Amino acid sequence: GLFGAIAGFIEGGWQGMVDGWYGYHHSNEQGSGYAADKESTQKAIDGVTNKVNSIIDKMNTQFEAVGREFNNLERRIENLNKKMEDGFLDVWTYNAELLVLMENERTLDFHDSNVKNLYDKVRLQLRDNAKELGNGCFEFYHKCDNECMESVRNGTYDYPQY
Amino acid sequence: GLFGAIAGFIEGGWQGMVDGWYGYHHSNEQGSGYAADKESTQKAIDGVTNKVNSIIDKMNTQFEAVGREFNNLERRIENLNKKMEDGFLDVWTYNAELLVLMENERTLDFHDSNVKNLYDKVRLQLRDNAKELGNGCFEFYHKCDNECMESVRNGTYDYPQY
Amino acid sequence: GLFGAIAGFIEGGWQGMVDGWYGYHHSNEQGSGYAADKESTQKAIDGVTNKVNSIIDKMNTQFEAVGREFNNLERRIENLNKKMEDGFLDVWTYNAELLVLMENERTLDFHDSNVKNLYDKVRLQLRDNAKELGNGCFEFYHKCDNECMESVRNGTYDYPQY
Amino acid sequence: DQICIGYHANNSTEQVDTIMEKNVTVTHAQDILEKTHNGKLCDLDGVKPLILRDCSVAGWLLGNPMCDEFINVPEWSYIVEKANPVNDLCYPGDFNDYEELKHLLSRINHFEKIQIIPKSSWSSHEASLGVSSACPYQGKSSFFRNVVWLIKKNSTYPTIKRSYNNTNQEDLLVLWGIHHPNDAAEQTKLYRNPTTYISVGTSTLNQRLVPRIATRSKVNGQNGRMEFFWTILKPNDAINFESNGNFIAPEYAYKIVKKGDSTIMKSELEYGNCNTKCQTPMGAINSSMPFHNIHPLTIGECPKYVKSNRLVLATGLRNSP
Amino acid sequence: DQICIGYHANNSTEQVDTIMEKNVTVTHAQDILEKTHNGKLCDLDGVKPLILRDCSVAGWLLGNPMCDEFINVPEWSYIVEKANPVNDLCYPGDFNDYEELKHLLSRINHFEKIQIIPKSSWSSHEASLGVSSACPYQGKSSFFRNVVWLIKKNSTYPTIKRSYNNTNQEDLLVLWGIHHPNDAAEQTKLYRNPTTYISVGTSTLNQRLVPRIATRSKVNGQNGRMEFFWTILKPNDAINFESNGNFIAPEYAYKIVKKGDSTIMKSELEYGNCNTKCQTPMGAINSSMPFHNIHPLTIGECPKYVKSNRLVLATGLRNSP
Amino acid sequence: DQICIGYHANNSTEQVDTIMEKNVTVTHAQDILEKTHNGKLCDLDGVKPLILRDCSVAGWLLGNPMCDEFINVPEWSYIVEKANPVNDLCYPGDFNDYEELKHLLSRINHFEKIQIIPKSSWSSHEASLGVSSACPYQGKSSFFRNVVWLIKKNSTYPTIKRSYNNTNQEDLLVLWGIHHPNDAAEQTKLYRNPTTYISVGTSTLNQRLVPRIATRSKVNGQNGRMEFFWTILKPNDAINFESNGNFIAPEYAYKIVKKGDSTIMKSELEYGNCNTKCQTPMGAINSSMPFHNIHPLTIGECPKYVKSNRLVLATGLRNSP
Ligand SMILES: *[C@@H]1O[C@H](CO)[C@@H](O[C@@H]2O[C@H](CO)[C@@H](O[C@H]3O[C@H](CO[C@H]4O[C@H](CO)[C@@H](O)[C@H](O)[C@@H]4O)[C@@H](O)[C@H](O[C@@H]4O[C@H](CO)[C@@H](O)[C@H](O)[C@@H]4O)[C@@H]3O)[C@H](O)[C@H]2NC(C)=O)[C@H](O)[C@H]1NC(C)=O
Ligand SMILES: *[C@@H]1O[C@H](CO)[C@@H](O[C@@H]2O[C@H](CO)[C@@H](O[C@H]3O[C@H](CO[C@H]4O[C@H](CO)[C@@H](O)[C@H](O)[C@@H]4O)[C@@H](O)[C@H](O[C@@H]4O[C@H](CO)[C@@H](O)[C@H](O)[C@@H]4O)[C@@H]3O)[C@H](O)[C@H]2NC(C)=O)[C@H](O)[C@H]1NC(C)=O
Ligand SMILES: *[C@@H]1O[C@H](CO)[C@@H](O[C@@H]2O[C@H](CO)[C@@H](O[C@H]3O[C@H](CO[C@H]4O[C@H](CO)[C@@H](O)[C@H](O)[C@@H]4O)[C@@H](O)[C@H](O[C@@H]4O[C@H](CO)[C@@H](O)[C@H](O)[C@@H]4O)[C@@H]3O)[C@H](O)[C@H]2NC(C)=O)[C@H](O)[C@H]1NC(C)=O
Ligand SMILES: *[C@H]1O[C@H](CO)[C@@H](O[C@@H]2O[C@H](CO)[C@@H](O[C@@H]3O[C@H](CO)[C@@H](O)[C@H](O)[C@@H]3O)[C@H](O)[C@H]2NC(C)=O)[C@H](O)[C@H]1NC(C)=O
Ligand SMILES: *[C@H]1O[C@H](CO)[C@@H](O[C@@H]2O[C@H](CO)[C@@H](O[C@@H]3O[C@H](CO)[C@@H](O)[C@H](O)[C@@H]3O)[C@H](O)[C@H]2NC(C)=O)[C@H](O)[C@H]1NC(C)=O
Ligand SMILES: *[C@H]1O[C@H](CO)[C@@H](O[C@@H]2O[C@H](CO)[C@@H](O[C@@H]3O[C@H](CO)[C@@H](O)[C@H](O)[C@@H]3O)[C@H](O)[C@H]2NC(C)=O)[C@H](O)[C@H]1NC(C)=O
Ligand SMILES: CC(=O)N[C@H]1[C@H]([C@H](O)[C@H](O)CO)O[C@@](OC[C@H]2O[C@@H](O)[C@H](O)[C@@H](O)[C@H]2O)(C(=O)O)C[C@@H]1O
Ligand SMILES: CC(=O)N[C@H]1[C@H]([C@H](O)[C@H](O)CO)O[C@@](OC[C@H]2O[C@@H](O)[C@H](O)[C@@H](O)[C@H]2O)(C(=O)O)C[C@@H]1O
Ligand SMILES: CC(=O)N[C@H]1[C@H]([C@H](O)[C@H](O)CO)O[C@@](OC[C@H]2O[C@@H](O)[C@H](O)[C@@H](O)[C@H]2O)(C(=O)O)C[C@@H]1O
Ligand SMILES: *[C@@H]1O[C@H](CO)[C@@H](O[C@@H]2O[C@H](CO)[C@@H](O)[C@H](O)[C@H]2NC(C)=O)[C@H](O)[C@H]1NC(C)=O
Ligand SMILES: *[C@@H]1O[C@H](CO)[C@@H](O[C@@H]2O[C@H](CO)[C@@H](O)[C@H](O)[C@H]2NC(C)=O)[C@H](O)[C@H]1NC(C)=O
Ligand SMILES: *[C@@H]1O[C@H](CO)[C@@H](O[C@@H]2O[C@H](CO)[C@@H](O)[C@H](O)[C@H]2NC(C)=O)[C@H](O)[C@H]1NC(C)=O
Ligand SMILES: *[C@@H]1O[C@H](CO)[C@@H](O)[C@H](O)[C@H]1NC(C)=O
Ligand SMILES: *[C@@H]1O[C@H](CO)[C@@H](O)[C@H](O)[C@H]1NC(C)=O
Ligand SMILES: *[C@@H]1O[C@H](CO)[C@@H](O)[C@H](O)[C@H]1NC(C)=O
Ligand SMILES: *[C@@H]1O[C@H](CO)[C@@H](O)[C@H](O)[C@H]1NC(C)=O
Ligand SMILES: *[C@@H]1O[C@H](CO)[C@@H](O)[C@H](O)[C@H]1NC(C)=O
Ligand SMILES: *[C@@H]1O[C@H](CO)[C@@H](O)[C@H](O)[C@H]1NC(C)=O
Repeated sequence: GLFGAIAGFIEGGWQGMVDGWYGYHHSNEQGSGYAADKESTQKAIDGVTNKVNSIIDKMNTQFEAVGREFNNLERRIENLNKKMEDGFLDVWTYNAELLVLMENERTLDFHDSNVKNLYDKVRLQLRDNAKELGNGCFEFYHKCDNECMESVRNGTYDYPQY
Repeated sequence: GLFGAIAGFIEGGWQGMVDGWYGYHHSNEQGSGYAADKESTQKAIDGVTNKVNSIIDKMNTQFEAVGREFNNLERRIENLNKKMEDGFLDVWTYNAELLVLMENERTLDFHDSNVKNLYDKVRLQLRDNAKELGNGCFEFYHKCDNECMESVRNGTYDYPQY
Repeated sequence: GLFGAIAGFIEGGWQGMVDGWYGYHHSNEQGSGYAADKESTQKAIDGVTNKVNSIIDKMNTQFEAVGREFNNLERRIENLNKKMEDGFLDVWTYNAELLVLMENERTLDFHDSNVKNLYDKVRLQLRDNAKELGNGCFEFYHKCDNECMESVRNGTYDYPQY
Repeated sequence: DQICIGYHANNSTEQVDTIMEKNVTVTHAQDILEKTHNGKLCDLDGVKPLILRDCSVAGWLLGNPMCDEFINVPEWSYIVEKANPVNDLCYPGDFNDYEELKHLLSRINHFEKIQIIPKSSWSSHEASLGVSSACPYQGKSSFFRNVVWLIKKNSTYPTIKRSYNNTNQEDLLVLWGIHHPNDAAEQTKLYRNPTTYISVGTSTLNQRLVPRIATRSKVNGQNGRMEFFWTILKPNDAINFESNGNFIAPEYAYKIVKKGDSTIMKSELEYGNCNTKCQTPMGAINSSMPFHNIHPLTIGECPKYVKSNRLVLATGLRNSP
Repeated sequence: DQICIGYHANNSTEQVDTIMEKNVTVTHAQDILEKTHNGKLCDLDGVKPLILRDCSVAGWLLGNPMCDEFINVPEWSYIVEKANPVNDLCYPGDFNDYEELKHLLSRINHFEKIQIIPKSSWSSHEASLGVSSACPYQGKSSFFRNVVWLIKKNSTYPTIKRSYNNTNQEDLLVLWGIHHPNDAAEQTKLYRNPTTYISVGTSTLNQRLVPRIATRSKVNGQNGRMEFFWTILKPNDAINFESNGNFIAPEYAYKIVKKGDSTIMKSELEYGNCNTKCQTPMGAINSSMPFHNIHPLTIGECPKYVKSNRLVLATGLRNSP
Repeated sequence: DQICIGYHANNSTEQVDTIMEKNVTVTHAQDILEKTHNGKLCDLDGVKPLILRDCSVAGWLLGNPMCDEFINVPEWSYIVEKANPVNDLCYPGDFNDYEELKHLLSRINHFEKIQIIPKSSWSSHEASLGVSSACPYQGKSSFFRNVVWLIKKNSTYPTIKRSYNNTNQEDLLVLWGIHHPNDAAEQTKLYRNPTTYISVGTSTLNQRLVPRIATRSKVNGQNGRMEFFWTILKPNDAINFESNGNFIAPEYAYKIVKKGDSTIMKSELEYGNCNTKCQTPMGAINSSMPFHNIHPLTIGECPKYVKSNRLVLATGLRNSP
């Protein structure tokens, strides 16, 4: 993807993270586990939901065909009518299919961007108190217990304390 | 935004920066203040201006309705005419509204990208001579007077000198 | 570009790199030269190729004009016919021109993104064993011979060894 | 000790297309195209359609004896007619401005049939022998029930001068016709007078029909032809007939009581005993999708028709293998 | 000591929509949709329109006595006609191929009326008693000023054989008509001859009109009907009339001097004493916007019509609270 | 020692446009718009078009003596007609429902002409003197080769009662006509009878034509007019003629043997001795581009027409100076 995170420097997603689209995994002496980042997840749900509704809404005013009959000596205008009806169906079919292709691309990139930003938000907190491993993970120089871990997810990781 | 800078790791914009879209704020013993980055600002003005003109230009060749009248026994072709006229208006209305929605998204992301790149341009100069604070700012290890500050905006910050 | 690499922190491309869209240049005591990154290059060729075919395919079902003649007292429906035909040509002309403009922008940004990601992939390997110079290059703290260089392109650069 | 950043994966096999890549597996997706229907013709929000079955609009309106099912039809939501109904014009001929009339019906939901010129009120002409073997009813020669085929009485056809006045509030659909006989002998045999006409006048109408003699092919056993005409008689306006032969006179006309949204649907399907908010010629639609691909000609509150086989939006993210 | 990177904010409350977010506040924006008009009918680049007021195109062209304002109208930019003008055909009837003629006017900016058959030149027929109470002028019975209603002179209507030649360089719009009387008595009372016709010939035209007798409703107090016809007479071509009754003869015809861009606009508005480069049926437009949403039927150098309520492009960036 | 990341550049000067920037130089690009044609009319996949040259569809079908090249034309792919062919109706007049017939030809690839009423079989009428100076052939007065202009024989024109039966399997295009003479003297001079008609009947058709006398302008030296009519005679159906003057009788009619995709192309170009899979009125197209901008009216397997001057997709990346 454009932002390099999803199936990039983060090789794959987590079956184990059930309660959000993006989040954290921690490992220390007390144990390990997953925690969803509520804020970025909810921003994603709002964006995708607005997108879908926006797509539905824009296509609500669109061509509707009507029955018209013509006799054996009105073939020209019958043909005109047919070509008009078909022409608009082809235009709207094109519009729908293209919008879906284009916005699917944007949606996948959006998720990649949200992951990348979450990774940077954490990177900018830890700074030099952790080794950036290259795979989505940061290895701490100090012992980081569960409340230490919570503070990293908080946005509160007291850098000067370590 | 997709690039993480605007209303991301840079919490908010600056009422105090009047002469550009993006720039620098400095703080040292001599004082503090704002300076617009001319180059990135001008690249932004050119891009947005070309976009607007591009949008206006593409919509210049578009359907124009004309008056046609029909008698009481020409209702079918009157209806055909009505549906044709309306059909094209709906197509062009859709095109206009979608273009605006899509390009507004791209324009906002464009600005975010320009900010992010400006932040990286500076980060790549300072390297290890400054603490990356996490909020758009770099705190220097040495005293950085006004001419030192100017050199960072220059693209000239002599890293080996410090 | 949006991703800051192409004509950004990497000032310009390489006439000397003939066998790929993106890659590496190395310099050590044994000599210097270019090497294309096969994987990112091939991902780019696949994406652009799918795009072109996608564009061609979507425009394959599109309005076709047909000859219809009308006598001197059928001017209204002759005009209706003319305006219908022209209306669809203008719609399809708009669709084609806009798709090309929009996807050209996306294609240029795609390349920029692939370069940026390749630069990050390498940055995340070297970590603190090399000075990030700010221009696309990394200057090593140790002697890096050709097999050392190969390992950086590999994805295998044994960081702990240095 | 480490903390990692990551994203969701699941067992989903749902796929979406993009410009650069087809068949990308995603964690979540949303289909937006309705592909199914029930295959039936249904009531539209409770209101049953007019299903003409084997009758055409002409057979129904003129009163083809085979179309007695539709002698007094209630309010309809839409109309359903086969592609080639067998019971059209039993006696061969033409229906003038037929397509313009059918278009007029797409704006009509209810007719109320009324009597404007009683059959018995033809005192100087025979009005009960206007029948043909082409329009049989119960094995006997009959005729279009809404118009009277008048012929000579005691060897004379005196000039007809009738007038009807639209006193009722609703626009009136009046139907009449003219008989084109096979030869000069048939003309005198039925109508005495060799040269005849039918003149029709309203506020707007100024018509004069003359019969057209010609040797013609047999159609349903008949050489003669019937050409039918119509008009919309405004309120407070009078229709004025004058003729001395070949006149097919109106008996019953239709009041237009309800105007509104309707359509004539072409379909071979019969009634489904069913209800729906959206109907197509091949079946009804019940979904919340913004799009469908069943058929372009619909009636009711419907999704938008597209010619796609597949429209699926990504909501989630690229799923891992 | 620190240096910070940042971006502009301001007091702007302007909002733009995107696919994923509505009502995003931005530092700068650009409205591209014109929503205002002046509510007036105006000159189009100095050139005043033809405002028919209470007259229709038919009333104007035939010369309805109530439409003397338009007896000689200058060059126009566009034409404005009400939805239901009162002064149409004072004497009831029809105008043949009326809509095709109106369409022809959308390509015409100027007519110059000229005399082709003088009223006095009818020496064998009475040409000064062709009047009716349906077409009053100053309390007296008058008639369409551009055509002559000819009747019998000293109890005889001899066959008319007139011809006009288009010597002038410009295509000529010729108008004539035929009178449909109420009954056989009226026919002989006005024209002597019981069976009549009007034959018209040009290079292309080969017409033969016959009057159609019929009892009809009264319209503006008249039982009779007038059916009007027209043609475009090429340069160097001659129109040939022949008739023995019921002929409504041309007196004045119109030269087509200026062809070009024009239109017939439907509007109840009167003249605004105003100038503009873009006009709609509900008012004129003066802006540099690429779009507007006033009305689809415009004339002049106009923005493009869309059915939106709002089109606003972001130029600046997301503004901070 | 260092390793650098970078990208490709080359000597390319190819340029692409984007929304924010025009004329961006790229390393690689792909033109998708075909701008060239050969300027010739060509065979369409081996099958040569019908090039009417100076003849119109009417001149060809009626058999204008100047159009003998097309007396028996093979199967065609498309038809090419000039804008104003000189050899149309040599004897002046009209061709009824002409445009509806031309539309019918866009669905036809082959006619086979056959004889339905032999010229010699007119025993009670003169059939070999139906000629005019307006339709010359080799300096002599001739006439439309497919229809017979019948006139009186030994001072009498007895009533014609002919019938033809469509026994062959293919729909038949039957053409006939009626002569409108200049005056009453010419009528009796050619046809004896003063009041005449032509009645035509089929399964559907019920026609009665009457000649229309009128003083008319001379066109190609003629005062008289010919009005031509047509019909499609179904299989197993019979066409029935009856007339006592002014009848232009069919001699040859056309069988419709091949139906399919065709078109009437307007072009001044002549045959190019050439082959192509895609043809336009100004030349043929041979390319793999998805688009072209030559002309909207094409036939064959063609790219899609757009009004652009330039469509170029970026494939490579922004090239360095
Ligand atoms: C123009 O000419 C055509 C061709 O001549 C006319 O069509 C033909 O019309 C004649 C009558 O004029 C019909 O004659 C009869 O043929 C049918 C044939 O029946 C079967 O056998 C043939 C085998 O050759 C097959 O092709 C048919 O499809 C069919 O299965 C006879 O059945 C019919 O006689 C009937 O006998 C029944 C009892 O035996 C009776 O109940 C019936 O009432 C009926 O008398 C009759 O003798 C031709 O069928 C017909 N078509 C041809 C020859 O292809 C056409 O009518 C004419 N035009 C106009 C306007 O008239
Ligand atoms: C088909 O039949 C219909 C129905 O019969 C015909 O319409 C009717 O035509 C008659 C004349 O034939 C008219 O008669 C008169 O009625 C008006 C009514 O005036 C007011 O009062 C009624 C209250 O019932 C109200 O509904 C009206 O709207 C109106 O306000 C009389 O005024 C009129 O008499 C006038 O007297 C004036 C002085 O008192 C004079 O100056 C006038 O010149 C005029 O003589 C007249 O007696 C009906 O009004 C009319 N409509 C009905 C009954 O609904 C219709 O004409 C016919 N068709 C054809 C083609 O003729
Ligand atoms: C309505 O009236 C108009 C106008 O009067 C009619 O058009 C005119 O018709 C007359 C005949 O009725 C024609 O007369 C002759 O004029 C040509 C002129 O030739 C040249 O010279 C003039 C210079 O003024 C130039 O403008 C022309 O373009 C042209 O170059 C004569 O040549 C012609 O005489 C010929 O002589 C030849 C030998 O000398 C012969 O071989 C020919 O057979 C022929 O006899 C003839 O005398 C007018 O030309 C014509 N147009 C005008 C005056 O503008 C129109 O016909 C009428 N309507 C109808 C339906 O008839
Ligand atoms: C995010 O997480 C950090 C670290 O987990 C939070 O700090 C901790 O907050 C808890 C609950 O407020 C504190 O508990 C308190 O302990 C004191 C004395 O030990 C007691 O007096 C109180 O009654 C309460 O139990 C805890 O001390 C504190 N620990 C640390 C290391 O900071 C922080 O509050 C969270 N911040 C946000 C923005 O969510
Ligand atoms: C961007 O800013 C840096 C730092 O402010 C610039 O370097 C400074 O440039 C000024 C003006 O050229 C120099 O002033 C000169 O001083 C010398 C002696 O002190 C004098 O001989 C000259 O007449 C002149 O006044 C200043 O020395 C110099 N200082 C440093 C620390 O470099 C630089 O030129 C700017 N670069 C760009 C690309 O804009
Ligand atoms: C990418 O490149 C690295 C470094 O160039 C590769 O490691 C090297 O791989 C080669 C070939 O497999 C090794 O050669 C072997 O040498 C041993 C003894 O010297 C010999 O027994 C074998 O027959 C063979 O010649 C080489 O030792 C090894 N060197 C280092 C420093 O690792 C690596 O294999 C490559 N990895 C990928 C994923 O492409
Ligand atoms: C009102 C009347 O005269 N009805 C006749 C009818 C008409 O005279 C005729 O249709 C006018 O064109 O003709 C009927 O006989 C014709 C009929 O004769 C049968 O023997 C035969 O079976 C048929 O082919 C047909 O020729 C009719 O039935 O229509 C009698 C009717 O009473
Ligand atoms: C040229 C001429 O004959 N004008 C007559 C005119 C015609 O005869 C008639 O319109 C042909 O159809 O008739 C006029 O009288 C009819 C008129 O009589 C009034 O008394 C009454 O007010 C009206 O209802 C109407 O019947 C006419 O005015 O049109 C007289 C005119 O001179
Ligand atoms: C079948 C027949 O009668 N052919 C005549 C023909 C017709 O009588 C006439 O066209 C019917 O309208 O007329 C022809 O003469 C007319 C012709 O006379 C020439 O002298 C002159 O050159 C022409 O202007 C024209 O008036 C004819 O040629 O058409 C004779 C033909 O035999
Ligand atoms: C994407 O996947 C779809 C699966 O639905 C593929 O469509 C099928 O392709 C196979 C070829 O193996 C055909 O036999 C089927 O008829 C196709 N089914 C349908 C419903 O289209 C499609 O080919 C794949 N596309 C790409 C580019 O890989
Ligand atoms: C975006 O803001 C606009 C303000 O212009 C909102 O539109 C108004 O919404 C209110 C609801 O509180 C209505 O009462 C008004 O009638 C609306 N005005 C107009 C001009 O539309 C809109 O609702 C907002 N949209 C979203 C999604 O928040
Ligand atoms: C982009 O480049 C094209 C070159 O093809 C320019 O088009 C030409 O512009 C010159 C102006 O110097 C004109 O004289 C030519 O007539 C143009 N040629 C064509 C084929 O259009 C174009 O102007 C450039 N556009 C921009 C925005 O710089
Ligand atoms: C997939 O996982 C979901 C859990 O969200 C579960 O409901 C479902 O049963 C699983 N299906 C399969 C086929 O594994
Ligand atoms: C429509 O379909 C839904 C499925 O979502 C079903 O539950 C319901 O019974 C249907 N409603 C009607 C009125 O047929
Ligand atoms: C907003 O600030 C601008 C400065 O660009 C000023 O011109 C304007 O008066 C201010 N308006 C309000 C309402 O504060
Ligand atoms: C058009 O509007 C502008 C406002 O931008 C105004 O200044 C000008 O007076 C108007 N011009 C005309 C010709 O009405
Ligand atoms: C440009 O370089 C290519 C190498 O790919 C070569 O084939 C071509 O000849 C060169 N053309 C010019 C004009 O330098
Ligand atoms: C079509 O054009 C190609 C060029 O790509 C050329 O090689 C070929 O000869 C042409 N084919 C035909 C059938 O004219």
